[PDB]
Amino acid sequence: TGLVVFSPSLVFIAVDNLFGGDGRFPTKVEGREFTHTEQRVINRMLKLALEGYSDAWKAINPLEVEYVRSEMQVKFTNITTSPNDIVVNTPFHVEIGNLTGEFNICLPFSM
Amino acid sequence: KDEQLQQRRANQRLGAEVMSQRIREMSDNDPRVVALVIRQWMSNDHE
Amino acid sequence: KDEQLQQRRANQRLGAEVMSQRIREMSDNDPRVVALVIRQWMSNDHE
Amino acid sequence: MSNLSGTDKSVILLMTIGEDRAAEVFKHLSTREVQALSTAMANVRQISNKQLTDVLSEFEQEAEQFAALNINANEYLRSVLVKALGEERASSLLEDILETRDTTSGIETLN
Amino acid sequence: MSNLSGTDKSVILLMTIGEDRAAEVFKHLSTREVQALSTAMANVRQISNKQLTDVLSEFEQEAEQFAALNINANEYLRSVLVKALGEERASSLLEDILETRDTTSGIETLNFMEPQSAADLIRDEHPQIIATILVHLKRSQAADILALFDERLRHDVMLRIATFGGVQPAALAELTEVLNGLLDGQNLKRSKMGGVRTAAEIINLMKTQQEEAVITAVREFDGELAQKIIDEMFLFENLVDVDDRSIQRLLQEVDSESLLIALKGAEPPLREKFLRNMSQRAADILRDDLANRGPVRLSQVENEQKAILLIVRRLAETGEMVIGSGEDTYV
Amino acid sequence: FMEPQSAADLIRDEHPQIIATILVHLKRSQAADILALFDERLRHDVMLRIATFGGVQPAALAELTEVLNGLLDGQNLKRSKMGGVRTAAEIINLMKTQQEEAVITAVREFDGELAQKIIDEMFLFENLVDVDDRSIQRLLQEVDSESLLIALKGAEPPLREKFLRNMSQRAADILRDDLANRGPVRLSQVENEQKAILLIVRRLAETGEMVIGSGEDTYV
Repeated sequence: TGLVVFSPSLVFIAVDNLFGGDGRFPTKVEGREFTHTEQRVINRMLKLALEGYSDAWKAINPLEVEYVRSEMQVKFTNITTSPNDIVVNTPFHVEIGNLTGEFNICLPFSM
Repeated sequence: KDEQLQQRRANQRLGAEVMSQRIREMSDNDPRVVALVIRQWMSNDHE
Repeated sequence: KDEQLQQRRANQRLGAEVMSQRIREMSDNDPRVVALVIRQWMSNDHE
Repeated sequence: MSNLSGTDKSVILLMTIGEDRAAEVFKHLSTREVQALSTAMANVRQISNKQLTDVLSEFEQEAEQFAALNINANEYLRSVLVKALGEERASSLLEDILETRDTTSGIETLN
Repeated sequence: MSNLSGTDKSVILLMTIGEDRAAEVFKHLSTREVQALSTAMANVRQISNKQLTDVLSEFEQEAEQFAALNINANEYLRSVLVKALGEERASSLLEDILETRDTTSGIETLNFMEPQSAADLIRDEHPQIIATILVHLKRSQAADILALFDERLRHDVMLRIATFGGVQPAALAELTEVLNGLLDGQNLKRSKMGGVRTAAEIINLMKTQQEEAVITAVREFDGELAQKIIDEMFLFENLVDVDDRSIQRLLQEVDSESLLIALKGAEPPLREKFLRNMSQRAADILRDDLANRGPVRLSQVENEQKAILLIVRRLAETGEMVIGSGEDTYV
Repeated sequence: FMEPQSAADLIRDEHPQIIATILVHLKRSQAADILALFDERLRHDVMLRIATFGGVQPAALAELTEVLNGLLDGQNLKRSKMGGVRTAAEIINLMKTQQEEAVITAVREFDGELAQKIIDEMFLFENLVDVDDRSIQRLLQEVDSESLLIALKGAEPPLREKFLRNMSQRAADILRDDLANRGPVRLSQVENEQKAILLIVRRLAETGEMVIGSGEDTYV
């Protein structure tokens, strides 16, 4: 299994833009769980990301990507057999106007 | 036909108003009686 | 024939205007009645 | 003859009689029936003139056939008992009379 | 007979009646039907004279056949209930009646439900989500909820309210369905039955020592609560049953201006009770002052009434006058 | 029909001639708003291209139109305008005085003009008729005659009568004659005088000489 990491700043910016906020306000990330509406927004851009990733990969190897579930803590996931297992991470820095966020793609080297 | 229908409606509403004055009269005479009559109505709603 | 048709149209429009004055009258008397009549119309649009 | 429920017809009668008369009719009604009729006149639909006339005619028939007595149904009780057995035994019998009418919930038993 | 849809026919009627009449008819219509008829009066086509005549004739028939009652359908509730059970029970039954018509979305449940639990629900939500939910509700509910959030979050939320730019339709639909699922719990209806004006009524009943200990404890716990309870203890109605000698004694302590202001809100029976006891000159001048002076604010009237209630309490503590619930029967 | 900001985001990458072509077709306000969002260089280039437009080919414009249709094929944009200003202020009008004063202080710190607009929406030139007679008598002692005359021109007849009936007969008569005699005055000037007297009302309510309460003073 692979992992998609959506950062709190990115989710905050996405929800702010989606729900009427123009994003001009300073981003206030204090640390809190994602609500059900925030979960739906997460689901939407995650679906877009998975479709885009499948499209990107299809040029080399066609594969099927399926959403499993979402978690808030790294202990919830335990993507590898052991924490010392070598894994691949790919970061992406997304900028919209003046608001910056990050999102990552984590695939085990065994994959 | 329109005049006949409108005068029929006028007669109906006048009679309704007259007996509504009557209903007002008996209601102010014996409000317990009308309360018990609507008690009968609420009771017979169920069959 | 043209004069007959035009006078028939004139009579129809005059009657429509007369009862439209009537409808204006009832609407300014009891606007709740006409509102709930068009409520009836909206309700029966679906059958 | 539309399917005019008797509760809605009683609502119509309460509408036609008038304000003080409606309150007087209410004062001789039980709480559950009061709530039922209040909800009925909350969701009341406006009635046609002909259905109005039918309801008022049948109600006049019922009132004429059912109007009698109900002179002093409660105070006649007390006056007869007082003039008969004196105040203390009249009060004892009246308390037995009023307690014969059971509660529906144990809360009123507590009272 | 062309296929004239009834919505378009209703548009025809609305066009023909006139602007004021059209608005009056609208005012008795629900929002969804208003938007449906709005789309109809948007895409309205021209109607021929004969179809116009047929529509108006059938509409006149419907209006004539179904026109009746609709006199006071809403205010009949309030008038009957007020004259029947008094204002408080009238309002309770009226609130139940107006809540009997359910919401369609959980947003209006949030409006109808308790502000404190609403703040608990919305505190963790996104501040923009908080703004979106808050704008939807009735303004009193939103103000109450904002009164419960801490300073910082309330600051961010109001600023988002002011700088609101517009929620996406899919976003608001998902938010609404989430709220509907969350509030799908059957009924909230926190039964308001009981509380103040019952506490004081009960304290009015038991032994003097017990009630004085109770009110002392209530004062220790919350002085304002005790003062409210005591104001409900006395009530400005037993002044007519606290009999004549108390009236004569309290005249010796009440200022003329305070009495004049208080008697304006007093009932005619209480005014006559106070007037008939003292001298003819004093009664006449007091009655003339009551009939001559202009209206005085309820706040001032209750201030004077509270001052004289303090005077009554102070004299009853001295024991010059008797405040008894049991009516003094005279033989 | 859609938001100028998102339009600018969409068209910023496009060719400057393409930008000019798209801007030509739209409503003038939309084009001006979009141009207000582009940086100076691209805006200047697009304006110069608008001025020096020579004519797009029919196949070119058809392909551009079909591309735009495909891009905007996303079902509905319709960014709901529901809520915002005139909602925030009438929110702030309700809660506790301390809470709402903290409110206006924080709003002013974030943006002064936003706070000023919010406060102007707080007061509204309508509660001067429910702020009762004594406030009218007090505010006459502070309002200039010319400012009052200009403000009352836009005031409603009920508010004008409310202000007039309280003071002396001579003052009321001369004010009414001035209102009926002076010609029309610009709405900007009327609102300027109204804002000045609203500042006076706020400064007197801060001193506590007058009571501004939403609850109507019931009289018995």
